[PDB]
Amino acid sequence: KNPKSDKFKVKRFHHIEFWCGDATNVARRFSWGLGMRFSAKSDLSTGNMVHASYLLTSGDLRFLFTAPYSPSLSAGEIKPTTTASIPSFDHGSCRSFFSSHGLGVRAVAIEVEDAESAFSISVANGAIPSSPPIVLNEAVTIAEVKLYGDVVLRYVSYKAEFLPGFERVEDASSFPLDYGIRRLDHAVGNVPELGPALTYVAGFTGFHQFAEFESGLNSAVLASNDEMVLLPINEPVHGTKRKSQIQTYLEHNEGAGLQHLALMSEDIFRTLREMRKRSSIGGFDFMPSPPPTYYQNLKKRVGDVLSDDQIKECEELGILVDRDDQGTLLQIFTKPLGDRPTIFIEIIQRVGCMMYQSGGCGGFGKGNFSELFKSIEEYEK
Amino acid sequence: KNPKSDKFKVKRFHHIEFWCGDATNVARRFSWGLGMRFSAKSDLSTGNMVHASYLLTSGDLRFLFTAPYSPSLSAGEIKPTTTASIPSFDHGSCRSFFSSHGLGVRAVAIEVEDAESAFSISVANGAIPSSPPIVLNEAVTIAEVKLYGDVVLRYVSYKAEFLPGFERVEDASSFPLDYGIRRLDHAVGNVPELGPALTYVAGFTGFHQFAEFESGLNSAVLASNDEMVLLPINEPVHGTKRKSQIQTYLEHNEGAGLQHLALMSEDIFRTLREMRKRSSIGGFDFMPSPPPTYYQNLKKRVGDVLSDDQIKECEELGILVDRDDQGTLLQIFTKPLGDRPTIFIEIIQRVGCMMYQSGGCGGFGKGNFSELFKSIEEYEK
Ligand SMILES: Cc1c(C(=O)C2=C(O)CCCC2=O)ccc2c1n(Cc1ccccc1)c(=O)n2C
Ligand SMILES: Cc1c(C(=O)C2=C(O)CCCC2=O)ccc2c1n(Cc1ccccc1)c(=O)n2C
Ligand SMILES: [Co+2]
Ligand SMILES: [Co+2]
Repeated sequence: KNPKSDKFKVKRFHHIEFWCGDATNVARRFSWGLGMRFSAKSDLSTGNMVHASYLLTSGDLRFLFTAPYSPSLSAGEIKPTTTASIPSFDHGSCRSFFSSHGLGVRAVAIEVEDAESAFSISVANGAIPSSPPIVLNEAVTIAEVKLYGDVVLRYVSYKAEFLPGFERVEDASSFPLDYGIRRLDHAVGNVPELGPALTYVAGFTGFHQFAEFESGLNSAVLASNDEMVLLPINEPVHGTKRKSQIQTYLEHNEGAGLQHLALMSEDIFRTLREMRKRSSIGGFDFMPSPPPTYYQNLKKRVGDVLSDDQIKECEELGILVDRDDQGTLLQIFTKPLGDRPTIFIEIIQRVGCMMYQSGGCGGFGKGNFSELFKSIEEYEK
Repeated sequence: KNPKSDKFKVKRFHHIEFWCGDATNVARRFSWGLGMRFSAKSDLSTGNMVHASYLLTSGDLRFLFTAPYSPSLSAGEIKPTTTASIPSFDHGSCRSFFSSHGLGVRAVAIEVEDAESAFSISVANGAIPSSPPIVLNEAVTIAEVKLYGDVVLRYVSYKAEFLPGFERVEDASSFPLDYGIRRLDHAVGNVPELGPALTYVAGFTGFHQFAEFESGLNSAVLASNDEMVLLPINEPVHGTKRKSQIQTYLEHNEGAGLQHLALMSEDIFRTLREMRKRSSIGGFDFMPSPPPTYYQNLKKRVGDVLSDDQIKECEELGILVDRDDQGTLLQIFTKPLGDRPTIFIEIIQRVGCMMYQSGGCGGFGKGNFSELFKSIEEYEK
């Protein structure tokens, strides 16, 4: 059931911002590992004496990488006179974030009709404000509120290229990499207690629980009116035999934060061949593949949807497959993006629920827990 | 003239350590951009609850990338009980370094016969101690003293694979990249005043001035007995028309520190083709090429040494060429390795001074200042 109860008009995911110590090296690593192009920059070369920010793009997916310069470069400035292109940036806030969490997402940004309004209603409805609405070059409006831990939900709205004060990147320096990733599908939070986190976020957004159908976690998914903005949240399950990975996240991250980004590919086979090609030459590693007993049970579950040639292709690439009642999903998970066992990336492709494709089509793969356990026990014997 | 006056026996450059906020992303970027292989690791997977350290290797070149984990992982440990593989590491020291300087070299490490002795004599001879000598697993000894700014000279000696507590890297995860780089040739410091820096370092090492033959800098080179360890130092020249890059380093780095690493290639043409191939797909950019007026004057200067086919090859790759009285050098410079206009890398190849090749053969390219000015003025007209 979809109550369509957003308290303000929410369009789509707009970008994801990583807070870094060196934005250049993370950016060039993500670019190659994921096949994202260098699109825009705000840095010393553009008159930004405060922070270096580099934007990567694939399809509609926007990854922003930001690090602080020495505060001494802008010691003479004040907020009215700043050269920061993102006015919410704070040197001390950024340094404390990276040193507390390591590499991680600072902002999940969603486009909205009216950012100042979305901020006002949000804060009226329980949101802890993080950065008040600011109007950039009479063109774009930006506002921030707390989401969980040190992660903010960022509202951006346009009266009528990324943000003012960014420059488009030198096409000689900008190589058109592309491995098929097109857009952000969901962004997932880890918290110590799911109940109060859900109440708070649903409280100020109007987002509703997105319905779906003894290991790991309890989770629930918050969704906008058209279920195109999707913000799941996990909490750990204590007491089990095997330690909760959610609980391992919270230990190494020093508390709650963004756990994974799910990136939709238009061709999850091309994407996964291209990323796997580069795993050991600067790219990303993937979680261990499931045992062929898995793929030996996929015919009896999705053989309707995928040909035996296409299941074998899942087998070589290590792709996992789950099924809702309206659609099917193909998914795989990278190893953690940095030093700590915290944030990782998910690649997904959704098949079904054509009307455009409705959001969440197929769910989020919580069935793959049961099938992997079954598979593992099958393969053992 | 070579007084051969080292106060302790110095062998060769052993490794260079970068202090990072995320060692994984810097490491994977350097690996691809430079063609260095993943050799050893010390991290959570090896029982190191303190820091993540990843070693890249090309030839005899060792690049170590280290970042701190959350201090809460080792809150219960004490120095006697630490799980750090590098006992000199300090969480607070590392965080303060990265936040003061951004990405940069923390340690220039040289092998020596006796590390405890090298430390004792050094400190007896004016060296500010930084980490006392420590004996790792009865096998290796490690000691540190201050070099300049927050950079330390690290002594390592072996009684008889990198360091104890590192593991050799999974050969599946370890791809044999190689673009021809073989060893570290020199490591160069920027300081505000060259005189006191030279007096101090030469003071406790016994290193001697290495002789050579209105823009930029004043520099001088300290060298070991066999001139295989080479530690030049720059200071800025104020008052010029155009700002000193040395002075720009000191502003953005928040003081003195390591300015560039010169890496010897056995084939500077293969190396530069392979790095240039990857400049815009995650690798390194290079300083702007000199104008062809440069290469139109190289026949009259090194035509003895390089064929007209080989000068044209310099022309496509942007290689610079200088000449001492004993040998010739080919050199080029990358753009800064990270966000700040601070550290960069130099690729070099030396031709001449065969006896093995003596160190510094050809010098360090200070003649290319004059020739570039001449060239620029030539091309203008
Ligand atoms: C991350 C993930 C998902 C996933 O994305 C997902 C959502 O999007 C929202 C709803 C709930 C959910 O589970 C699905 C299946 C998975 C999986 N992981 C990695 C893993 C498991 C446990 C704790 C930390 C990390 C795994 O092994 N399987 C088999
Ligand atoms: C770094 C460098 C060197 C070089 O390596 C070198 C040493 O190894 C030790 C002795 C002195 C020395 O100069 C040679 C020529 C260069 C050069 N640079 C970049 C640059 C210039 C000015 C201030 C910052 C950076 C440039 O443009 N030319 C033409
Ligand atoms: Co997911
Ligand atoms: Co040099």
